[PDB]
This record gives sequence, C-alpha cells and structure tokens, in this order.
Amino acid sequence: VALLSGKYPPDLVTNVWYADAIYPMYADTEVFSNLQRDMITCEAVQTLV
Amino acid sequence: SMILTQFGPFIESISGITDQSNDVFEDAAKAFSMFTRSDVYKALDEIPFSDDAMLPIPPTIYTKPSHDSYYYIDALNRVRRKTYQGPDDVYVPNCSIVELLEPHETLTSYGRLSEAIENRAKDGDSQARIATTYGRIAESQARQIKAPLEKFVLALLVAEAGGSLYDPVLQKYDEIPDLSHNCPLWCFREICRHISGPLPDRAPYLYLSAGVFWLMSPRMTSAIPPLLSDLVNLAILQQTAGLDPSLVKLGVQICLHAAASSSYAWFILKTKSIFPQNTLHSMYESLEGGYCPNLEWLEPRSDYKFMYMGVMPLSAKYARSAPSNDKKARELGEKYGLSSVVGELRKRTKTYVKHDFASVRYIRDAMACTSGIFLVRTPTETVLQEYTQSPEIKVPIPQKDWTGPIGEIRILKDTTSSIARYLYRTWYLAAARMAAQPRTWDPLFQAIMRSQYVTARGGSGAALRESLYAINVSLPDFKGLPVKAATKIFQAAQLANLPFSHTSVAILADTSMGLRNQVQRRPRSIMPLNVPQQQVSAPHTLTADYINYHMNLSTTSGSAVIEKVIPLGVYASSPPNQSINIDISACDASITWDFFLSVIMAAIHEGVASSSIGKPFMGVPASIVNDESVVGVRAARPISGMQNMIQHLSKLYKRGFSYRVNDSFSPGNDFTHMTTTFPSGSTATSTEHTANNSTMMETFLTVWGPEHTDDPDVLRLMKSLTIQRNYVCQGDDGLMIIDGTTAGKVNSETIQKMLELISKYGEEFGWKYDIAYDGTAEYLKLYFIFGCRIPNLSRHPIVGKERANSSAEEPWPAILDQIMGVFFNGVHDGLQWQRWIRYSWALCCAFSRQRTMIVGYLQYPMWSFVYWGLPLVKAFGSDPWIFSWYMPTGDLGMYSWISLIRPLMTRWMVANGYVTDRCSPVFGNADYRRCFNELKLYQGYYMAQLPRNPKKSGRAAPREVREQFTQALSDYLMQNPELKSRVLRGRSEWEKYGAGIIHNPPSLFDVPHKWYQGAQEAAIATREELAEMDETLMRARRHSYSSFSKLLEAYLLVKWRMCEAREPSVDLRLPLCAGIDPLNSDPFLKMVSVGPMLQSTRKYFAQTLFMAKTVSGLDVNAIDSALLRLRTLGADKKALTAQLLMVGLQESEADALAGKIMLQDVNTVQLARVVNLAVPDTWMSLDFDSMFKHHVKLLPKDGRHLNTDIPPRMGWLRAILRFLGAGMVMTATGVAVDIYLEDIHGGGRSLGQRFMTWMRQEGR
Amino acid sequence: DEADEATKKQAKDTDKSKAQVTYSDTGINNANELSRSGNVDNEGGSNQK
Amino acid sequence: TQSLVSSMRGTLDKLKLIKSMTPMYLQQLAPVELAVIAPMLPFPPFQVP
Amino acid sequence: TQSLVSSMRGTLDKLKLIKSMTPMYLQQLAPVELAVIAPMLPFPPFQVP
Amino acid sequence: VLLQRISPLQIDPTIISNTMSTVSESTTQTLSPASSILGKLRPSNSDFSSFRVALAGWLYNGVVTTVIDDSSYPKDGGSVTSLENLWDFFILALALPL
Amino acid sequence: VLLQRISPLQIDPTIISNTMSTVSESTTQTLSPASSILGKLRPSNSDFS
Amino acid sequence: SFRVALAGWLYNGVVTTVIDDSSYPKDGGSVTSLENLWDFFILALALPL
Amino acid sequence: HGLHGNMTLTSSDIQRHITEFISSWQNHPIVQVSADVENKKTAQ
Repeated sequence: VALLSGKYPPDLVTNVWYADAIYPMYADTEVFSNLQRDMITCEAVQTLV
Repeated sequence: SMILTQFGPFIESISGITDQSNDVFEDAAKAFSMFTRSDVYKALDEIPFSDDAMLPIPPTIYTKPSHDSYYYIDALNRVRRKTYQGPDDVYVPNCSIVELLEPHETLTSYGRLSEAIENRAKDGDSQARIATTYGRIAESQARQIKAPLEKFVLALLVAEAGGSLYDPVLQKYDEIPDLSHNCPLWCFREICRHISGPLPDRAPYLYLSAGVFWLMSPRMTSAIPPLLSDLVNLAILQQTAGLDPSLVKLGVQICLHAAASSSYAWFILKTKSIFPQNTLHSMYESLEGGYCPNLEWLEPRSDYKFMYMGVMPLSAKYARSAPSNDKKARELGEKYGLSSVVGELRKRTKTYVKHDFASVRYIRDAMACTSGIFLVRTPTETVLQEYTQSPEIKVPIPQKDWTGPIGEIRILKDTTSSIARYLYRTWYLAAARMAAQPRTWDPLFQAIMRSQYVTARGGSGAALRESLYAINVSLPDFKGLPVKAATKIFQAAQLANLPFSHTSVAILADTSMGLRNQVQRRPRSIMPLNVPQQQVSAPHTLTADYINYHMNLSTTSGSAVIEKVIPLGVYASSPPNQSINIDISACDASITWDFFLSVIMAAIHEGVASSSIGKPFMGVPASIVNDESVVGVRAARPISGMQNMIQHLSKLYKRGFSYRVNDSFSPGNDFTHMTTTFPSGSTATSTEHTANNSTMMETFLTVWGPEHTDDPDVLRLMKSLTIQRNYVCQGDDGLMIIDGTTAGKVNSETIQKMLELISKYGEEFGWKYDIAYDGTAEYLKLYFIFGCRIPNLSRHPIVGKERANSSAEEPWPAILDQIMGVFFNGVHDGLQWQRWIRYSWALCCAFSRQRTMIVGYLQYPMWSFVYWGLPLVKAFGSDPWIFSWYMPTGDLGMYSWISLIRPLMTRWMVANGYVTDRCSPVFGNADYRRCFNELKLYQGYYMAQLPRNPKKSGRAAPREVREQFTQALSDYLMQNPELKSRVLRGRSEWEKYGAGIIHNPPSLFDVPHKWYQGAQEAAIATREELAEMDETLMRARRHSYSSFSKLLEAYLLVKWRMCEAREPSVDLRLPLCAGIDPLNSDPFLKMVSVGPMLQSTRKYFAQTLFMAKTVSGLDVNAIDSALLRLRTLGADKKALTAQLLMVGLQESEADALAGKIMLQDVNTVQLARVVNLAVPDTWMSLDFDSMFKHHVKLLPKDGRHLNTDIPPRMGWLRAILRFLGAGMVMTATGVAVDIYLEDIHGGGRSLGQRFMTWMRQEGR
Repeated sequence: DEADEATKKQAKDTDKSKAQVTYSDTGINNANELSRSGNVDNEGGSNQK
Repeated sequence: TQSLVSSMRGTLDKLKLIKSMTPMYLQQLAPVELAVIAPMLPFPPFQVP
Repeated sequence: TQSLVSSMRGTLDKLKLIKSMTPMYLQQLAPVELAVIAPMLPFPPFQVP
Repeated sequence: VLLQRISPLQIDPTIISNTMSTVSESTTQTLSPASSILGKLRPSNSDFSSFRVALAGWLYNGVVTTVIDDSSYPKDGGSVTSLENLWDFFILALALPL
Repeated sequence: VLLQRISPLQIDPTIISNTMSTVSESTTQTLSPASSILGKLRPSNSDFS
Repeated sequence: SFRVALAGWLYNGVVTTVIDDSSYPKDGGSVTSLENLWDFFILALALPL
Repeated sequence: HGLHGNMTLTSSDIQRHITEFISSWQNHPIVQVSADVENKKTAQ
C-alpha cells in the first residue's frame, strides 16, 4: 500500500523543506556524550585485565 | 420488602432470570401508578445504610434569614437585587418562604403564595412587589425538572432490587456496590426527614402541573429543590456507571457547601472548575508508559483528511511540560473553603504514571461529579448585566484616516498606521469575489435567501405593528384565522405586497426578548428580528459565508455530538502535537461600530459594486444617493440593491439597538433599553464572528507579532505557523495546533511567550482572549487528552429540563420522547450497558400509563418501546443479554431481532399451542397472527406510529379568509415572472407526462399550504383535541390486526448466514474513548471490530444529494426520493424534467440533470431513501462505510444459488440488502462478523415487484 | 547582559515596544567577546574573597 | 467469460499506470535522509555487504 | 467491454454531427457586429498583430 | 451587454440532451458516456456571458490577454483510462482556440 | 518515527480507490477484480509502519 | 535606522553596522517565490549603506 | 457449523467468534513483539 500510494506536497521545494526540517535535530550533544562514555569503557577494560 | 412484594416477576424479567412479557409489564405499570410518595419515603426508610454513606451535615442549612434585605427599588421604580458578595451576585438567595406561604384547601401541609401579596403588588406596594418577585423566581428555580423526583427514585429502587448481573462476555458477576453504600440517597432521606419532622407529610414540595406547593415547615429553604436534584442525579450516575463512592462523597460535600452558602447558583458558578483544574489540567507529570494513536493529516488540510497509522509507545520524554496551576488551585480552594477537597484531588491525581484505561476512567469519574443545573435569574438583572458592557479600544484608528461620507459611510485611507488595512482588504476582496458569481444572481437563489429567514417562530412583530400604524399604513387583520399572529409567517402575510419605500422605516423598529437557561452557565439572551431587519442583512451574511467557505478552516455543527470532528481533536491532543485553546470573551459586546462595523460595512459596500450596477436584489430596488468623499466636489452616485440595503443597515449599525423588556416575574419592571451589543438572533452572527476571528488571527501571525517580538525562537515559531494549516475557529472558540519538531515537542516557555504576545495584541482592538495551555484540547465542548476523548456526564443532567417562562407543560405522551432521548444520551456517553438498559426499562414501565376521564386508563405495551429503539433482554425462552443497543429503530430493528431469533420463536409458539396447518415461509406451522394479537405485539407496533402531541389542524376558518391568507403567502413567495413561468411550465409538463405515477409531487406552489399548517400547528391545543387524540389511541389499542406493513413483510423474506468473525481494525490496548474501557464489554468489542469513523459526517453526507439546498417548506430528501421513485417505476425523462422545473430549476440544466440521473449510479445510502431507510444515529461514531462495501457479501459463500439472483433492472435491491445485513450484524452482540446472503424465498423479482407496488401505493 | 540593556533603552527612547536598532541577537557570532567586571582583580586572580 | 477478461486487463493496466511517487522518492531522497540521520544515532550502523 | 466501445463511438459520432449554428455565426456575422459597434466605444480598440 | 442586446444568436435549451437521449447503451454496464458527458457539461443560459466577453476581448489584445482558468484543467493531469478525463480533454480542446 | 516525521512523503490510500472507480465491468458477473483488490489492500490491524 | 547609519559612518573604528539576519529570506529562499524575490530586492538596495 | 437455514444466536456462538477474533489479533506480526515499558538492556 505504501509503495502504491505515495504523494508529495502540491508545491515542494526540497532545499527549503530540508533546511526547515533538519535544523532542530542538530542542536543535540548526545553523540559528544557517547564518545566520553566509550573512552571510559575502554579504560575500564584495560584496567581490569 | 415492599418493593419485592409489589414487583415480584418484573424484577426477574428485567434482570434476565425469566422472560419478558406484556402482562408482567402491565401489572408493573399498575403498581407504579398505585404507589404514592409517602410510600416512596417509607420504602426509603427500609434500606440499612452503612457507615460509609455517613457524612456530617451542616446545621446552617435549615435556618436562613428573610428575603427582605436582598431587594431594593431603583430610581426608575424597578425591583433589583442587592449585591453583597460581588458584582455578579444577582441570583436567587437562600431564605425562608414559610411566612409568605398560605394554606391550601384539601392539602393542609402544603400551601402556595398568599394571594393578598399580589393584590398589594398590583396595588403598588414595594414590599408586596419584592415579595412576589422573590416568590415567582423561587418557583421558576424549583420548576426546572422533567418530572417529580419520586418517580425517578422509585424506578432506581426497583431497578437496583435485582442485584448483581452476570456478564455473558466476561462469564462473571459484576461487583458494583449495592445501595447500602450510596451516600446521596442517605443524605436525601436524612434531609427530607429533618424537613418533615413530626409533620406526617414527608415530601418537601409538590411539583404541580404549572406550579409548586411548598411544605409549611419552619426549616424550609429555597435551595432544597436544586440540592435534591443534584443528589438524585449523583445517585443515579453512581448506580448506573460505577462511579467511585469516594469521589461521589466529595461532590456531595461541594453540594452541601453550595447549599449552606448565600446563593446556590452563585456558589456553583464561582466554583465549577474544581474538578477540571485538579484532574484534567494536571496529569501525567511522571509519565512512564502507555500507547497513543498515530494519525496523519492529508492534504487538502481544508478537506479534513485524517488517516490512521497505528499506535505509538509513550515514554518519559512526553511528560507534562505546561506550567503548573497548583498555586491557583490553592487560593481558590482556600477562598471558597474547599482546601481539603482540593488537596485530596491533587493527591489522588498524582498517583497515575501510565496512560491507560484506569487513568482515563478516573478522569471521566472526576468529570462526572460536577453539579449540573439550569441557572435561573430574573430577566431584569440579565438584561442590565449583559447589555451594559462595551469594548475598550486602547489603540483607536486616528481620525485623520477617513474620507468624506458616501451615502452615510466613510472610506478608510490606504496610508493608515492601524492594522485595519488587512481586515479592510480581506473584506473588500471577499465582497468582489462574491459579486462576481453567476449563481449570486440566480432568481431561485434569491428566493432561497429570502425564504431562509421566514420561520414559524416569533419575530417581535408588535413593534412592527405600532411603527406601521404610526406611518399610518394599514395591514390586513386576518380576522377569523385560527393561527397566532406572533409568527414571521404571519408578518410576511401582513406585508406580502408592500413597497420597499413604505417598509423602509420598519428597519429602525424595536426588538423583543428571549431567554434560555443553560447548565453551568449564565442564561443566554436571544434578540429576535422581524422580516425587514432579517432581509436587510443579506449581503453581509453572504460575504461572511464566502470568507468562511474559501479562506479558512471553518467548521459548522449542531448540538449533536456526532456532528463534531473527533479526528481533529485526537490529532491535536496526540503527542508530540500540542494544542492551544482560544476563546473570545463577550464577542457580541466587543463587536461594535467603532472599529469593526465601520470597516466591514465600508469594505462590503465598495466591494459589491461593478457586478451589481443598477439592478435590484431581495426585492429591494436600486437607488441614487450623495457622494462627498472626493475633495471639493460632492455629486450623486447610483447604488445597487445590496448597496442600498447596506446603506440602510449602516444607520442602524451606527446608532445601536432598542430592546423592550417585559419581566413577568417582577411586576412593574417593564421598560426599554438602548444598547450597542450586536444582535444574537440574526442569521449571520456566528458567520462573521468566525470571519473576523480568522482574519485577526492571520493579521497577528503575519504582521503584528514579528514587529513586536525579537526572540529568535518565537520568530521561527510564528513563521512556521499559518492559519490555513494550524488554526480552526468557529464563532468565538478556536484551536491552535502546533506540530512536533525533529527534536520532539516544542519549547514550552517559547510557546508561553507567544501566549502573552497574543493577549497583548488582543487588548489594542479590545478582544478579551482567554488562552488555555494545559496539555489537553478543548473544542466545541469536547475534551481530548493524549488522543482519548472524555465524555462529560455533568453537562447532560438526567432530570434536567429547560423552562424559562410561566408556560405550562405538555400532555402525557410528550414525556416518553424525553425519556427516549435520555436513554440515547446515556448510550452516547457510554454507561454500563446492562445496568443502563435495566434502569431504562424500569423508567419506561413507570411512565408508560396514564388516566383520562372519558375514568379510562390508556397504556403503552412493551413492544412500542422496542419499536422506538429500546432493546430486549430475554424473550421466548432465549438466552439473556443477546441484543445490543446499536439495534436500528423501527422496521429495521424489528426485522433484525426477529430474524436473529426466528427458528426458536416457531418452536416456542408450537410448544405453547399456537399450531396451524399452513406452511408459512417465515414461521412454518405457527398461528403467529393470533399469537401476536393476544401478545399485543401488533397493537404496540401499530400504536408506535402515532403522534404524541394533539394535532392543532382541522381548525374552522372561513373560506374567504383562508384564501386571502394563502394568496398573500403565494404573492410573497412568487416575486419573479421567470419563476412563475418555470413553475407553470413544470406543471404543464407534469400533467402531460407524469400523471398518476406518484400521487403527491413536491412543488413550489405548495409552500403556502405548508406555512399555513405550521402556523396553525404551532398554536396551543385544547380539551377536545386531547379528546380526539386519546380516542385515537384507544381505537388503535382495541382494533385487531393481521400483519405488519408491506415493507416489513417483504423484509422478512430474506435469510442470511453469519459464519466468520471480522478482522481487528484498532489495537486492543489503545484507550480512545473514556468509559468504553474493557469493563464495558459489548461496546468495546463493537468498536474494536468495526473501527471509529475518521471523517467528518457533514462533508461525507454532502455528496448524497442531487440538490444541495432548497427553499424552506420543501425537503431535499423528499425531492430526491421522488426522483428516484420516478426512475425506478420507469417514468420517462420528461417527468423528471417537469419535477425539476416545478422545484424552480432552469429548463436547460434541468433536462441535463434528468438525463444524467436516468443512467447515473448513486451509492447505497442515496438508494435506500426510496424505502425511507436511514442510518441509525447510534452508528454515526463508527465506520459503517467499510462494513457496507467489503463485509456484507451479496453472494452465497458456497457459490451461486438460483433464488439469490438480482434481475438486471432491479439493481437498487443491493442497497436494501446491504442495509438489512448491516442491521442484523450490528443488532447481534459481540464482535462484528462477515455476513453472506443465504436465500430469498420468492426470488429477487417478486421482492422487487412488492417494493414497486409499495412505492406506487404511497402518496394517497 | 550589557547588550540587552542597550536594546531595552533604545526601544524606550523611540517610545516603541522594541527598537528597530538592536545591539543584541545580531547575525554576528561574538562568542569570544569580553567586558570588564568585578570578578577578577589586577593580579589576574579571582575575587571569591 | 470475455467480460471478466476485459475487466482484468483494464485493472492491470490501471495498476501499471498508477501515479505513485514512492519509487522515485526511494531512489532520489531516502538515501539522503538516511545519510543525514546516521551520524546522530546512539547505536551506529552495523552492516555486511 | 464491447458495449462501452460501441456506446463511445456512437456518442462521438453524435457530437461530431450535432446541429450547432455558432461556428457559422462566428464566421459570417460576428465580425459585422463588432465592426458596427467599434466606432462608438468610449475606449477605442487597441490591437497588436 | 451590447453584443447580447443586438445579437440574433441565442442558446438552445435542450439540443444536447435531445441528441444524447438516443445513444444505444446497455443497462448492465457501470459506465455511461452520455451520463458522464452531460454531468461534465451542465448547460446554463448564463454561460453565454463568458462567450460574449471572450468575443469582446478580441479588440484589446494589446493590454488584455484572455486565458483559460487553471481550475478547468484536471487536478493531477488526468489519465487516458478515465472517461471523465477524456471529456475534460474534449472540453479544453474545443474551448482553447477562441 | 524520525523518518516519518522528517520525510515529505505522505501515504494517501484514496488514490487506489479513485483509480479503480473508473474501471469498466458488467454488473451481471460473479467476480469483480476491482472490488477484490480494494478489499484485499486494506492492511490487517491498520499498522502502516 | 537611516539616521543611525548616517551617524555610524563617523565611528567606523569602534562600531560596525550590519543588516540584521531576520531581513534575509527564510530558510535561504528560492527564486520561485515572489516574496523571496522582493526580499532580495530590498536587501540589495539596503546593503551598500 | 452454522450453515443451515435455522440460525439461532447463542452465547456459545458469541464465545466462538470472540476466540477467533482474539486469535486473529494475537497472531499479528507487530503484536508478537512490542512493549509499553523498556528493559534495562534496551535502555542501555
């Protein structure tokens, strides 16, 4: 059904649409947090051995 | 004890232990009519209440001061209230009346108002005047009930005496607490006992026909009747819907505090928002899990397409983020002395961390506890408090921005700094687009618009009479007409042939009054307008319709809950979407000439030009007026019909309104008031309210906000928002929908900042915006949280009735309609089905009998209620509780249940001894005719199709006066030579081709007869009319019958086969409607089997009619039914052309439409109107389209059967078969199942022949 | 904070809700800007005491 | 029967010529959205050829 | 279906052979009316080839 | 208005319906070309005003250019498998050259 | 969820119904391909995910 | 703004006057939008001052 | 099973239909694996 019934907005400009859509997403820092988590994980493994 | 002895078999019959039977119904009616209220109270004494129902009662209830220091005489010699609590304490105070009560003969304990009081009142004594005002207002307050409370409480006792009920689905007994824990009944009994004291009569008051008789007890108080009404409502709701006794006790405590306060209504009004504030607007602050729906809004956003994705799991990131209301709840509770109640409510609310059935049911139970009564206050105070406000325009338009007058209006410059430019442009463009339309100039369209305002209701024609007598013109008296003169139909008959120049002065006439009380609200005032004012308002109306139909997301709906748009509310409430509720306070008062009327009237007057030059409208001719806007020269400009009409309306809009007030409750408070409040009784008010709402919201979103705020987040949010996509407005209510950004929900304080920005923008032009940002959605009196909707039980009182005058009640048969309406309301709100059905049966049995001295007793058999829609419980020895309340009403429902239990009925009749020797195709060898005859099934069935009010027709009137009335109406209607020519051509073509095919075809010439019949029927009836009505019911009851209607006989020749269950449409873990939780078994299964309707009903039903609109007095369903019957019977295209010409169409598109219809294919709903088949109102909340299209198979499952063959010509039978199958499957309980056609006894051709015979027969 | 005061004062001088001319929230990224305060002393240490 | 054959052929032609934008969306836009989203996930992608 | 094809062909034939006088009026009479109306128009005609 | 006042041409009320009421069809089909074309046409007397303003527009092509409104075209472009779209094409093809 | 609420593609099943509403077939037949496919293209439990 | 720019001509060393970012077309804009075209026109005539 | 012309509605038929409906709902693929709460590992 999804394959047979796709539809776009009547007047779509892709660059404007995406500039509006993605902008809120890239204000987060969870990836920067996860990097610090991974560093500690590796430190713990080496300390254990 | 007494209840058990009196009602022995009936309790078992309605509890599902034994079968239901007419004789048991009859002796139960005997008992119900033979009890007395003293018996009711002594029966109440029998119940052994428990300590849980115990509750302290404030002693202050029984001792109140006198009414003396509550009223005063103003300068203008009018009785007015003394406001002590605040500027709104203008309602009935709580004080004693025993001093002013006078003993009544043959009723020693009960007495009415002293007649000497109103003797001195008409004499002119101020004390007598205030005393009689207080007495009358107390009577009006106590009169706001449907019927005596003794009947309801006795019915409750009888219904509950059965006990616990076994659930056929859950296979277990219900565990609803018994009456020994019902707190409100105990309080009722205690307060009644204390009021009565040693005096033997125990009822506080007699609810007489057109009055009330109070008990002469020293402890009597005016708040007792409303307090008892609240108590009985709470008890019934608790025993029918499984309310929490704890919350019931809180509600009772609030009611007792209201009674102890100075003014009951004032106290309720000040504290009505406790439960919503402490339960709904504070929830899920610690959310942890659950399921919420996932919808999608499909373009066109205007067309309202919502298609359902699925369920979306909840998490902690979607917890409550709106600002708290803890503080405000605290000072409110402390100020009104409900701090413990508030604290308990918050503490109990805090203990929910998962959105689910328990939480939604808790919210519903909290909602139901609010007291519901129709508030009452005197019309004098109502008028003097509602019509004295005016807008506060902080920033007005500079005076150097308006040109010289044109006519009498002015033109607003294009360099104005005020924001009124955009409103001006919007109205101008809308008016121009409206004017540039060919349909606008269609004389039939003009006739429809002109006949719109004509109505059988009052229009303050008195002031019209004095005005026309002053200008000395003479109107026909219509002496000898047995119709009332207080109708707009009568007004039109009087002014049928009058020049517009003669009638022009009438637009500046005066206005009468109307009042309607409302539940938990101040009374609403309605301002009637007579013919001339209604007619002179057309252009503004039509422009407002154009605006609301082409430039916004406007909605229209009625009082019916089904007519609303559930998808919009659920989409707004479902996370991560958010909703903002906006309401304009005193919109009528805010709308004034200073800003709005000036701008809009000028805009419309200048926009309507060009397309209308020098040509009349609505029968108003064109004219010629003066122009001086242009500097230095002032010449004459010609104006059109709309332009002249707007020119005349403008002076009224600039001067204001005069209002006659005639307060019956207060002798001498009769006067006239000058006000600027916009009329409410007009035919556009809501329409331009919506127009201005949308226009001003767009103006704020596009201009004012971005140039008053600088916060980047706010700027981005407002740029994202747009009215055509995220705002829905109607009248004074509106909803803002904010979507979710990729990071989740939107920033709460950013939204809040937008809120105060909106308010600040509002004060400049003086609109009092009330904004709610609390996490829930409220629109059109509907509530939504997290996608689920909460039915508000408090808003629909069970024993509530609207009475706003001294008029009497109606004859006995009228009450049954209200009882059925109450049952249907219970169905819609969704109470416990078994208990609700049992109580409904008990109440109908209680009210089913009456006495008439002709000393005869007229009775309604149990089958009449089944026909009206009440389902059965157990009959013919069948299994109990096998019928759902979604059963259709009338022939469809009868066929449904009869076909469901058909084979067992034959065995039961044969066993009972009703044997015959004729192989009837339906019942075999059973004497069904005789059996039904003694069982009164035929008699009740046939008495079902009888009027429940006396017919005011048949009034004697001389032929001359009747013919002048009819010709006056016809002359008023036919103002157009082309219309007369079209109608005459249609009549000639009809008598040529279509003659005798249908007996009565709709025609435009028949409107005067309909108007005359309506005018005569709107009048009151008398004793002889009651006589004929009673004797007709008696004849129907005594007469014998041999069969049902031909329609039902044809229906019972169809056999189906229910084999396989359907497929789930919605997940069985999603709470979408509160109160329909798994505990309420059957409706839950029906809903999860069929699926909710995700489409607006109005737009869906729009494309089911060939013609969309017609003049008043003619019915579009009648028109298309006649056309379809003509096509089915086989009349030629000329007959359809003649019918279309007779209904006013132009010949060209008339013949084109006939040709299209002759071979065009319509849907099942449109087909079914030939046999008067309509979708039950209970199905309006479900998706019946899928059931019609893909789940009712018209082919036998095994293959092709010889009998089940539809002839090619008789293609319309498929719609009827689909409706029959759907009715059967919906009447059956449990999940929906796939139904397949099984057999037709005589084949399709015979059934079609019978149907055509029927269609050819009606019309006689 | 000093930037916000200037814009607020500028709006008052023009007798408007906000001013057309603003010293704050410009398109420029002045993240490294510094202004004098009583937090630091002449030696370069903190004024916690 | 011949009528059923003609109806089937017409239905198949309509299904073939239906106007759906999903096939072009999946070819031109969905990979871009996936690429944009991918760096921000808590669990990075793990693939085999 | 064969019946639909036959009905469509008949409809097209009837539309082709309809008896309308407008095309002949537009060729033989409308220019004369335009020519006799033009000289007394408040706004004289303004044309490009 | 002037052209309407002085012209002899006038609308025929029932020519299309009369000529289309004689096409041979079967009653067991789900599609009717005659019904479809009549429903798409919907003749009316006021339709001649647009024709006359189109005629009047011939004298002022220097400043006014007459075009066909966008709402007349199919919403999504249509398809040749649709009889309705075929009728839309027919109507547009006849209307454009004027 | 992120894909659905960032993408500009929308699922509108009414396209299939609108297309199938114009198929030519007889009403005296036993099997209707259009009705069959319309009935079978309604997903179980309405998941669309 | 006009007079402030004229005054700020004299204090180039300490004060820099720029056009506020809210005056630019939203989301970058497009040449297919009349509003964006007018935005570009206004910005182009306002920049050189 | 429920094919002859003599159809009589009964609680046994109601229960049978309910069982079929419940089995049909439970055998759905998405219903097989789903939860309102999150375990420690998926939270991790």
